[PDB]
Amino acid sequence: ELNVNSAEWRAAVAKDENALERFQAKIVITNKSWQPIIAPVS
Amino acid sequence: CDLTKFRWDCDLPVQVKPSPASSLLVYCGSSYGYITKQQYDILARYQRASVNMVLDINGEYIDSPCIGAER
Amino acid sequence: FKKPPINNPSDDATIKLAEAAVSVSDSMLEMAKVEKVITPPSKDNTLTIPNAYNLQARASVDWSGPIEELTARIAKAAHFRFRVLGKSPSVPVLISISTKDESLAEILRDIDYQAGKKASIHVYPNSQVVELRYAK
Amino acid sequence: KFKKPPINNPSDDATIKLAEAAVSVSDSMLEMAKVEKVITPPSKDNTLTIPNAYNLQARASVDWSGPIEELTARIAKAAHFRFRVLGKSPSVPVLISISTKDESLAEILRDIDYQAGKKASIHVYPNSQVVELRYAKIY
Amino acid sequence: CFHPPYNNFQPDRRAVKRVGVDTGIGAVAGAIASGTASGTLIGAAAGGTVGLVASIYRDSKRKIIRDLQKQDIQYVEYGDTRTLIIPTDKYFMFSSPRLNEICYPGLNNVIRLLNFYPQSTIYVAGFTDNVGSRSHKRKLSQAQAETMMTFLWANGIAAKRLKAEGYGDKNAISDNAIIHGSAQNRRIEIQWF
Amino acid sequence: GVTQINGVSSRNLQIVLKGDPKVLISGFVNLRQLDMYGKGTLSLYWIKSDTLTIRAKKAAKIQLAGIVNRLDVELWDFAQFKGKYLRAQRSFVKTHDKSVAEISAVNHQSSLATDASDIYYYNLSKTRADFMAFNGSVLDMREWGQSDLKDFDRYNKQFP
Amino acid sequence: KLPCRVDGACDATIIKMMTDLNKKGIKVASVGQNYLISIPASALFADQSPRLNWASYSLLNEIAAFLKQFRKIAITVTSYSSKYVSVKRERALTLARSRVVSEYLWSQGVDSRIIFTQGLGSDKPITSYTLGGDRSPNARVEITFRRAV
Amino acid sequence: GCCSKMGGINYCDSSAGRLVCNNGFYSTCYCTRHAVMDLQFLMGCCLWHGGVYPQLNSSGLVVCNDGYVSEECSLQ
Repeated sequence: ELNVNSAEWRAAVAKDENALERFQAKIVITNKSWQPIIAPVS
Repeated sequence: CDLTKFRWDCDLPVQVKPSPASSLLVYCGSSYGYITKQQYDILARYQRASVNMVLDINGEYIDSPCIGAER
Repeated sequence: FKKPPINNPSDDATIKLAEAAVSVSDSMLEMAKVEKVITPPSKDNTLTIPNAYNLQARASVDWSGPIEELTARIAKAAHFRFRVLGKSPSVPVLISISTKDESLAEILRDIDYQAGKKASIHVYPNSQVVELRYAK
Repeated sequence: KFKKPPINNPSDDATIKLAEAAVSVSDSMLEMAKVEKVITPPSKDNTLTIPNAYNLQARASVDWSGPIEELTARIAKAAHFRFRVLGKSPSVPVLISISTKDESLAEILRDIDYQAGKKASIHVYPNSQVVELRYAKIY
Repeated sequence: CFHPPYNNFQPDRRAVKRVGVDTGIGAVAGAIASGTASGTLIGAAAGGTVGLVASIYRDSKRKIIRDLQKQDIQYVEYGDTRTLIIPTDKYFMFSSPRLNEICYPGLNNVIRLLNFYPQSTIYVAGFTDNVGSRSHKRKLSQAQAETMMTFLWANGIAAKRLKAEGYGDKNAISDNAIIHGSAQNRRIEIQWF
Repeated sequence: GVTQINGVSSRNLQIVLKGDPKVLISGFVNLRQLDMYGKGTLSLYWIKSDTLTIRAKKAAKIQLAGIVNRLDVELWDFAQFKGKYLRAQRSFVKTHDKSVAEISAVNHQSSLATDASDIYYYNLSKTRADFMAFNGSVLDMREWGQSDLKDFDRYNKQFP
Repeated sequence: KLPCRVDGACDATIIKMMTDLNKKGIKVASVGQNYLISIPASALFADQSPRLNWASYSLLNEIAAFLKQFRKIAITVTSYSSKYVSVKRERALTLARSRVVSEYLWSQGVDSRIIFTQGLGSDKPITSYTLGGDRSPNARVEITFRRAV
Repeated sequence: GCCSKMGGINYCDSSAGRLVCNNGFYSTCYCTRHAVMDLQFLMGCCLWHGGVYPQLNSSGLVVCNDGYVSEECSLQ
């Protein structure tokens, strides 16, 4: 049965991993990559 | 960077820790780094130009989109 | 050779109808301009992005319930300590966050804004603590 | 021969009645706007909450008659601004209808904020490149 | 004359094969028509010329593009940035990096087209639809892009010229909420200058 | 010849240039007519004029700052009129082959660029009307980043 | 009793007009549901000026018919040009060109809720051959949209 | 047909409501009634009033579901 005691509920927060605790470590924002043909589509 | 030529190829180093010199956020996908004011300005210029700025570490793609965040 | 607009008012009455619509839209906008109350950024009572590195981490939250549980869980995920200043109300302060990719700082901003004047959130990054301050 | 310059296309009495009613509505609305503005003039402009910046001066001709969030999100995406939402979206949608022609995105966002009024509010932070829509604390 | 699986990554010889067959048939026809050595030589020369023109047609870039479009591969040239879009649904084993070697004509055509630009820088990018986990889509697209890059490098392309990257459902050329759009989103893009 | 005048107060002034001098003036001037037929260069720091009439023919550089109630510029070839900061309530600007003018009209602006000519309006007049004949251009040249950049109205929106 | 297709649009018509525009020189490409129409600025405007030639209005009419053949939510008109005078000069010129083309396309009513307009000046060229003015390959107007459903 | 000058009708995509032709292009032709149609002129009495109230008529009056009498449909 659903419990109405909202104090007992347990929130769940997910996360996504960044470069934390990871970083020759050439961290670089590179534009040399694949580039879409139809670029400004909105 | 070189922004016109033909392929607009260029390189922006990223510093993970918020140094006083480089404290402007960049969200490379789910991984966020910090860069300088001039670097943020030219990143925003490339964003206006609608150029993919995937994050590369040691020549390896990690995360696709880069969007400027709070300064 | 240039062509005229396909929706051009070219009828003696359609033209008047169109200018009347323009005028009503203009007066609507003027009423809204007078009606609207705004909060200048200097006088905005809402959490500003704490800029703390651990808090910049992206997250994914689907919560609808008491503010205390989600705030404590967000703080623990951010590795900050968590504390509550004040007395919890009888009816709990219920908030909802349903986001797929939003940083912990922005989620805290949303939680504080939805709490409104019943509770507020402060973030101390030098001594990494999230404080939920109730209101009496 | 004898002529007078406005020789338009034929009009229908349906459009004629609609035109008369529309002009009456326009006159009533002008009187209403004038009396309310005199009663209490505005004191603050929303250009403070939506400050314009570069790439917010891109222009757009919009014709929209739906909920506010989708139009605001499209405007932000075209402005290369990250879109953020604050507050619980109410069950009754905040419908807006913007019909403009070649005006800047900052002006469009200002129009959207004014039309939303007490239901929703648009803010723009150009330092963080963030367009933020917040649904007011009613309910 | 040609091993169906990738010809052992060895150079392909349709030009020499076609000119040889054409010279053979021309020499046979000339010998039948004349019965003389000079007539046989004339027939062989006619076969050689017709084979030369036929191979000049069939080895052209336009014919290669027409063949790639007869196969399920799209070619787009905007300025001088040329892109080959190859559907994983047909050129990969289902939800696996494994190349679909039954579609070897298309892969051979892709390699041959990329051979026309010896100095170009090639980027291979993998894309999947919205179905699955974020990590799953990222990994699968990276794996398929890497497999395509390895095929390109094996068929005679330097390792420095190649970069392979795998986006998830991030950059979509179609609506994932509809079936055919979701299908169009499953592709590999090969871009070069 | 180089001229440097520091301090002028006049209720009328006429300048005609036929050579290639470098004259700069300071003070307040009620400039009325300006004629240039050679590769001259002229500058005025503050002017309070009611009706200015500028006619520049060949490679003449003009710079004026101040207020004007009715400005009328005619540039013919290679003539530069750096009229920015000269806020004219009414502007009548015409540029001919390969000439450049910068205008800052306030109330009413009327411009015509004939061929290979340029007009740049650094201010948004309450009403504007610009025409182009062969290859002439009339651009906005505003900052796009000013915190108070006024947008076009129903009465301002002219599409080139 | 119900429409069998979107009104005033045919597949044969779409193919024919794509072929005709590509033959003329206007590049009409389609990757997925995304459509791109690249127009050389020399076929629309004068020499580095935001003033269309009167003859280019037939081309704009064909492009308007092509846009009307699809259902969509937002088109985008972007302008690029070769460097002539200054960064602000080319940016203003390209914005004005995008404004004017967008205004004409809007007047020739297309099934588009939003028509975004922008000009980056000389930011994203598509060809290393930068020699030339408006005849240069990377001086163009890009009309990009996504077919809706 | 529908997918003319393309390959021809490949299949009806019910998620989008349109036909998909033998090339990758969609078709302008709908294939299910749930396709997004720009239906603006809808026939029928008592629109915007709940529809016609299903009662055996004693007079020519056509009464809508909310009580309003559709004068444009009633007999004269």
